[PDB]
Amino acid sequence: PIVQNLQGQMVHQAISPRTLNAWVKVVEEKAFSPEVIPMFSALSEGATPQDLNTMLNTVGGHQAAMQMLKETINEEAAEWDRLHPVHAGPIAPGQMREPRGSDIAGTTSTLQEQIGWMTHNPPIPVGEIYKRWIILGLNKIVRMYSPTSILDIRQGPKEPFRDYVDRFYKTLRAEQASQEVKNWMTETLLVQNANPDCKTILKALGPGATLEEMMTACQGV
Amino acid sequence: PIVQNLQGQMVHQAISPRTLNAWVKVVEEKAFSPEVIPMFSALSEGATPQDLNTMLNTVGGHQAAMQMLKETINEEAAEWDRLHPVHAGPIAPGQMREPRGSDIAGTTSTLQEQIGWMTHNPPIPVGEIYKRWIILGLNKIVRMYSPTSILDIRQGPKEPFRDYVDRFYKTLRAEQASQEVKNWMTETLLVQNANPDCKTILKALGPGATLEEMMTACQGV
Amino acid sequence: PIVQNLQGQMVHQAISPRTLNAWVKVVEEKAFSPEVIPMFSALSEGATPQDLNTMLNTVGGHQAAMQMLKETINEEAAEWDRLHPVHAGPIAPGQMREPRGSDIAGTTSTLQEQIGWMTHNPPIPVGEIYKRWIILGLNKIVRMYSPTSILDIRQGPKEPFRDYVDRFYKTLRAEQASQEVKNWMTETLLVQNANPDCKTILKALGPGATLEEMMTACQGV
Amino acid sequence: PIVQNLQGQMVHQAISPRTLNAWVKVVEEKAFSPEVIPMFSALSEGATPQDLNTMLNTVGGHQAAMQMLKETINEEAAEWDRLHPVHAGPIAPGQMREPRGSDIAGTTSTLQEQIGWMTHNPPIPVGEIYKRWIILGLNKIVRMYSPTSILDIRQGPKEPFRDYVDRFYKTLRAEQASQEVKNWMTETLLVQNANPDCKTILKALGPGATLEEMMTACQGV
Amino acid sequence: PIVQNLQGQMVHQAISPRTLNAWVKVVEEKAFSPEVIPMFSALSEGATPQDLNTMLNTVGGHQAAMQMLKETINEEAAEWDRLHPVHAGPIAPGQMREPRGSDIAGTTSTLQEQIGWMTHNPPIPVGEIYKRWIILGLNKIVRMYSPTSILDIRQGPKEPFRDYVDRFYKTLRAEQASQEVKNWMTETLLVQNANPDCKTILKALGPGATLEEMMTACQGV
Amino acid sequence: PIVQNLQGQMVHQAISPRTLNAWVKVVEEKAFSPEVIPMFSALSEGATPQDLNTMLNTVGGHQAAMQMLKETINEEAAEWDRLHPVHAGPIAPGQMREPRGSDIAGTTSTLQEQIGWMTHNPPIPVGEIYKRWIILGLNKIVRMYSPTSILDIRQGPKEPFRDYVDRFYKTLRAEQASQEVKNWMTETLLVQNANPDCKTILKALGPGATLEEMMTACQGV
Ligand SMILES: CSc1nnc([C@H](Cc2cc(F)cc(F)c2)NC(=O)Cc2c[nH]c3ccc(O)cc23)n1-c1ccc(C(C)(C)C)cc1
Ligand SMILES: CSc1nnc([C@H](Cc2cc(F)cc(F)c2)NC(=O)Cc2c[nH]c3ccc(O)cc23)n1-c1ccc(C(C)(C)C)cc1
Ligand SMILES: CSc1nnc([C@H](Cc2cc(F)cc(F)c2)NC(=O)Cc2c[nH]c3ccc(O)cc23)n1-c1ccc(C(C)(C)C)cc1
Ligand SMILES: CSc1nnc([C@H](Cc2cc(F)cc(F)c2)NC(=O)Cc2c[nH]c3ccc(O)cc23)n1-c1ccc(C(C)(C)C)cc1
Ligand SMILES: CSc1nnc([C@H](Cc2cc(F)cc(F)c2)NC(=O)Cc2c[nH]c3ccc(O)cc23)n1-c1ccc(C(C)(C)C)cc1
Ligand SMILES: CSc1nnc([C@H](Cc2cc(F)cc(F)c2)NC(=O)Cc2c[nH]c3ccc(O)cc23)n1-c1ccc(C(C)(C)C)cc1
Ligand SMILES: [Cl-]
Ligand SMILES: [Cl-]
Ligand SMILES: [Cl-]
Ligand SMILES: [Cl-]
Ligand SMILES: [Cl-]
Ligand SMILES: [Cl-]
Ligand SMILES: [Cl-]
Ligand SMILES: [Cl-]
Ligand SMILES: [Cl-]
Ligand SMILES: [Cl-]
Ligand SMILES: [Cl-]
Ligand SMILES: [Cl-]
Ligand SMILES: [Cl-]
Ligand SMILES: [Cl-]
Ligand SMILES: [Cl-]
Ligand SMILES: [Cl-]
Ligand SMILES: [Cl-]
Ligand SMILES: [Cl-]
Ligand SMILES: [Cl-]
Ligand SMILES: [Cl-]
Ligand SMILES: [Cl-]
Ligand SMILES: [Cl-]
Ligand SMILES: [Cl-]
Ligand SMILES: [Cl-]
Repeated sequence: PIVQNLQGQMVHQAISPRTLNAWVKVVEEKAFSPEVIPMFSALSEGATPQDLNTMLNTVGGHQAAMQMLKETINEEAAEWDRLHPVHAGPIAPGQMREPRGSDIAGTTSTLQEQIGWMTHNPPIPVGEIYKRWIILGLNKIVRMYSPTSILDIRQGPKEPFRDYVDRFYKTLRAEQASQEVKNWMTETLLVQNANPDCKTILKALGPGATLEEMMTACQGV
Repeated sequence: PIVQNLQGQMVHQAISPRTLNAWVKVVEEKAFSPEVIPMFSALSEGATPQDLNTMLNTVGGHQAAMQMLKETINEEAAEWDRLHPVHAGPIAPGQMREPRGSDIAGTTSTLQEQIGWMTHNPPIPVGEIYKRWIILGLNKIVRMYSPTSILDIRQGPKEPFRDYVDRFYKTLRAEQASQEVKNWMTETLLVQNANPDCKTILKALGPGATLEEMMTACQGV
Repeated sequence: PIVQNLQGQMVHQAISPRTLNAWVKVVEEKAFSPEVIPMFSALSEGATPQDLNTMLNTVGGHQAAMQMLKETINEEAAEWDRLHPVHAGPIAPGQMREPRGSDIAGTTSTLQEQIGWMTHNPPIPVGEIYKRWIILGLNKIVRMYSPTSILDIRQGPKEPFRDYVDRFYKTLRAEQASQEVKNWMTETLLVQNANPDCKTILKALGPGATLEEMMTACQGV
Repeated sequence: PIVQNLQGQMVHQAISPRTLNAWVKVVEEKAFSPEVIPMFSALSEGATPQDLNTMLNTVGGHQAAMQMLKETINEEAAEWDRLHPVHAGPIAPGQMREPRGSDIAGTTSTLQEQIGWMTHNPPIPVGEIYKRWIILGLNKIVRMYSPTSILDIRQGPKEPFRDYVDRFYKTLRAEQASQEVKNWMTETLLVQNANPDCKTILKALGPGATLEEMMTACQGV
Repeated sequence: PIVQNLQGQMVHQAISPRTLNAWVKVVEEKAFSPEVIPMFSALSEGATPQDLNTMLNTVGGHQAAMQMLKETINEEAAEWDRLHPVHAGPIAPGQMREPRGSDIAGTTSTLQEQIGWMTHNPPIPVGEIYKRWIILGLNKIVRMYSPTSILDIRQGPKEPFRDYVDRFYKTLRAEQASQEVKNWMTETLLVQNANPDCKTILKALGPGATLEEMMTACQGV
Repeated sequence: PIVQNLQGQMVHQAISPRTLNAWVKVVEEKAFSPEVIPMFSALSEGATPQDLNTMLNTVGGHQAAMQMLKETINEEAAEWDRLHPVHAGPIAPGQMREPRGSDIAGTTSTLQEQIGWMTHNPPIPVGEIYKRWIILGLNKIVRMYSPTSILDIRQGPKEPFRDYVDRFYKTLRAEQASQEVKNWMTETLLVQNANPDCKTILKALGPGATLEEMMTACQGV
């Protein structure tokens, strides 16, 4: 990775042994849970395309998800090549070539070119672009591996409201929907799918009720 | 995070693999105990909005508390926008735009803007403001998840005074009350709820008795 | 914490994740044994009031001792305010205000003020002053939680002298007494409370006998 | 290893105790699984020939693979000596001798010569060349130790498609074939070896079907 | 501790959390085995009197040995005060006072004075002097806690020579004797106390036989 | 140890707590296996004589091997003193004395002299010389502790060839023989000691057969 600074210039170091270990462990332990994506994002802070490819390569098993992840990278690289068509001509000294999708993914570029792209007067953040493409594929994998729908989340007749809200928002996290759709699920299904004893109490609170007030109201079931 | 210095300028680094691991572990182990908040505060020392969002994202489960935490952030961001109304105009070179609540929470701002806000001649500590908002929501979660009241804390007939004082102050820690209210509980309920054998001894000591003297007096029950 | 240097200027960093973890672990494992105090002192080397408060806040349970610790801090802060009466007047540029007990304890001061006090031409070591006050309270907690007296330490009829000396000096460590009192216990009770077979041998050695010579003499009981 | 920088010059450090430990552990745990190679590549980032030889030497057992690895290094060193024939003459001051295959492998060169080769105005990356030769031998070891063929990977009659795709791409990873051959296996054998119930559904999707769409289609077997 | 450098000046840091932990663990695990002393010496590399006192304070139990260790420190400090008599006079600016035994042990000196003594044009290594005194006391503790003599080490009738030599040199390590005495034990007792079958073979080899040749000769008992 | 650099000057630090721990652990776990020597070499990278002596001192038990190791050091130091006879005369300012074998082993030299020898215009690498002497003694210990000969390594009648080659090269690693002798064992005993079914197949392949081709040929026994 490359760690930035305020006065002077940055440095290029290797992915620390404990970063590699933590990434392998979280995949063995949690596989494709929604919280694995932020763990990957934080373990790959300041990573170059080579550093990001190194992380995905350390995954044993989960090969159907790794292949789906490559197909997503292909789509984002082919979209980049359509928006950014490279120009024919010899590259002048001082300046550097503009990157293609295969250079962002690390396939047709060198580590020196990646470092040179990320470290420039006008910076070319190829490490952040490739990471965005990977996280896109990882969110698809998470949504594909979720075995439930937010529509099936109903409160049990004797289940505490706090346990139902915990299962509600975990299920919503893995839903393939824009924020506006999720707000409609948040403001409609939570009360609509609560048990009859809770549902009546929540419906009396009205439209301005916070989650805190709703949880306080359904304490005695 | 950004680690400050005395002579020169600061540096911007990533959240270390062991900081991420310790935060995930303390949530699995202790969930919403009052001592988890200082652990979060110390693990997020010098954090930017992105670094703070990264920490909350690594939480698996506890989704009702995470949603309550978002609603608290919304309230503090809407209060910030009322106190600090942004001005219409093109931002001049050298200077930078004044932050909105959505920039402090990391939603409508970039990492570069967050670093630029925290590192300035007149500093804009967006990392500390967002952290204050998070700790506010975390204290509400702790108070909401406490299953007891300081009023129900009575000393057992054969329970050593030291064990009753340990249960008294743990229960008080999670109480939703200002310091003045807590001092009234400290100076009234401790002696009032002690067992008859202890209560008489503590009442003889009077008003100037320290906790140390009270604990020394109730040694032989 | 703030790590000092020889040529140049110091830096202000956060309490490392392993320092926080080691402190929580030693409290779960050993609670208020005399050796916990030096562990705290070494884990809080170069700490500011905020860093010291962070450490005490991470303690789960042991709330009677934490309250006793606050009352000790109150006494030392009120003694500081009596010895160091602050003066009324606007603080001049360049110079900084003189600290009160509530600034040393971190309650009515900011991290920037604490850093500014510890880093100055004439230094104001508020971090070391608060740490001294905490260690005072911790020694009171250790003495309060010791369940034995040095007077009750007698050697068993078949107990090896080495085991009796180990129990003697551990018990003396938690005694509330000045060094001069402890030397009188060291030079009087050790031989006086040894078993009759050992006591006679030690009494023949005389007044100039070292602990090494005493331990060598009582090898064969 | 040697960690590069942007402004100034690099430094030469030792292989950290945890890098050595992680490498020994991954060999005891996973032996010659395809994901061990990227772990080696990341643990040997910026390594000199001596640092790379140190890593292979720490392997206990797996001696048939270590001997096969030496024979591969011999072939790559003899190919280097054919492409790069050294010239007879005394080496001038300032300049340095051009490396032979035995200098790249660390046998007939010193650590100072390796550091001098990697750190130069026109750099001679002997550390990266030797690492390429090692990874070549490691890929041969992985292919030699794979106990299955991509041709034998058929879907079970009651086996979920996701489990069959996981076993398909793991088996393909260890296949000794160029990327073009692997694409023919990817576009031909996956559907051809699926169970009759899945095979019919996949064949209806056609030629433009992604892995994501194929996995979505075979959800209900 | 204080870590030295070549170009510039040194820095003063705290005893790392893992150094404190490793020291506590080796005492719980091995107590006063001869190999604990080098572990202490390496964990206290570059330590000041305060850092050395911090390490001994973290020892739980072993209080008879800790008291014996204080008495040894007293003897070395009183010997220092006899060899180095301090002079009466006000200390001039720039220069610093010459240390007493109580300043070397950290009792009547401050951390700043210890740093100032170790960092000077003519250096006063108080950290190394106190460490020498501690290691002296630790070697006495090791010799006092050894439960065997080199004279009692005889080879078993069916015991392999290698096992007898291992028990011989471990027992010699804890012997209270100068190097010349130990060489006489090495050149006399090893062969003299070997079993009759080995003793005859070793006696035929003569006076110039190495340990390697002796071990090779007694392979078949 | 002393970590070298490119622009400027090196630094002298202590052996890290985890380096000391890893060295003690590998000796408890593997004792004198051939792979322990490279672990020692990598854990002692950039070590001074004092740092190397510190490592050997941390070994509990294995005292016959530690004594054999001292006798080897004695031989290499007496050979150094024969090749490098020191000259009588007062050492001039600026220059430093030429080292004897007892200075290289750390017995008659100080840490400052060792640092001064390794850091010089014409460098005197006493740390590397002593390390070479130690590794010589360690290889003798490994050869002395090997309980088998390469001549006794025969393939089982039902044992897979891969398992026989693994046992062949592990046994050869601990053989006391020059590289030319080992090549004769590699090119003669491997095929000569294979089982009759394998031996015939390997003999048909001829003289140019690689280990990879030999292992591929004996797959079906
Ligand atoms: C020098 S560029 C680089 N270096 N390494 C990698 C990727 C890293 C990787 C990516 C991924 F999406 C999932 C992974 F599991 C691994 N490794 C791999 O393909 C190795 C691999 C993992 N399983 C397999 C199953 C079958 C197989 O035959 C190979 C593999 N790339 C890289 C290669 C191709 C691409 C495109 C997607 C653009 C075609 C991108 C990067
Ligand atoms: C680029 S800004 C950013 N990046 N990440 C985050 C927060 C981080 C987070 C915050 C929190 F209070 C609790 C969390 F668990 C996580 N992540 C999330 O929402 C992800 C998430 C966690 N569970 C869920 C259940 C349902 C769901 O659909 C999503 C989630 N934000 C962020 C987003 C919104 C907000 C407002 C509160 C202002 C609306 C603030 C920050
Ligand atoms: C921004 S200053 C600061 N920040 N944090 C702290 C202390 C840190 C702390 C101190 C202590 F002696 C024992 C502790 F366990 C914790 N935290 C606390 O009180 C939190 C706490 C721990 N259990 C409780 C049980 C009941 C309760 O209602 C609260 C708590 N202070 C701080 C507060 C007051 C004081 C005085 C003693 C001067 C009144 C000093 C510091
Ligand atoms: C100062 S150069 C250096 N330093 N160390 C090494 C290699 C490192 C190593 C390489 C490898 F491919 C596999 C290994 F297991 C180890 N160590 C070794 O041979 C030691 C070793 C491991 N098992 C053995 C079984 C039998 C035996 O008699 C010895 C060994 N070389 C090195 C030596 C030779 C070569 C050529 C391949 C060019 C002939 C290259 C490097
Ligand atoms: C600011 S100087 C300093 N700071 N801490 C220490 C020593 C550190 C220590 C030394 C030792 F030899 C053995 C130890 F276990 C601890 N701590 C202690 O005495 C605490 C201690 C450990 N068990 C005890 C049993 C009884 C008791 O009443 C106290 C204790 N000194 C220090 C004190 C005295 C001396 C002389 C030997 C010169 C009199 C030297 C240093
Ligand atoms: C300030 S020089 C230094 N500092 N420490 C050491 C060695 C380090 C050591 C070396 C070794 F080969 C094996 C070891 F186990 C330890 N320690 C030791 O002898 C301690 C030791 C380990 N077991 C023993 C059994 C009996 C005994 O009476 C002592 C010991 N030397 C050192 C001493 C002598 C020599 C010569 C070989 C030249 C005579 C070299 C260094
Ligand atoms: Cl690791
Ligand atoms: Cl509930
Ligand atoms: Cl979407
Ligand atoms: Cl609730
Ligand atoms: Cl970790
Ligand atoms: Cl009590
Ligand atoms: Cl409040
Ligand atoms: Cl009590
Ligand atoms: Cl940790
Ligand atoms: Cl005894
Ligand atoms: Cl006292
Ligand atoms: Cl004893
Ligand atoms: Cl390690
Ligand atoms: Cl499936
Ligand atoms: Cl190929
Ligand atoms: Cl699926
Ligand atoms: Cl630790
Ligand atoms: Cl033997
Ligand atoms: Cl002696
Ligand atoms: Cl032997
Ligand atoms: Cl450690
Ligand atoms: Cl085989
Ligand atoms: Cl040889
Ligand atoms: Cl094979």
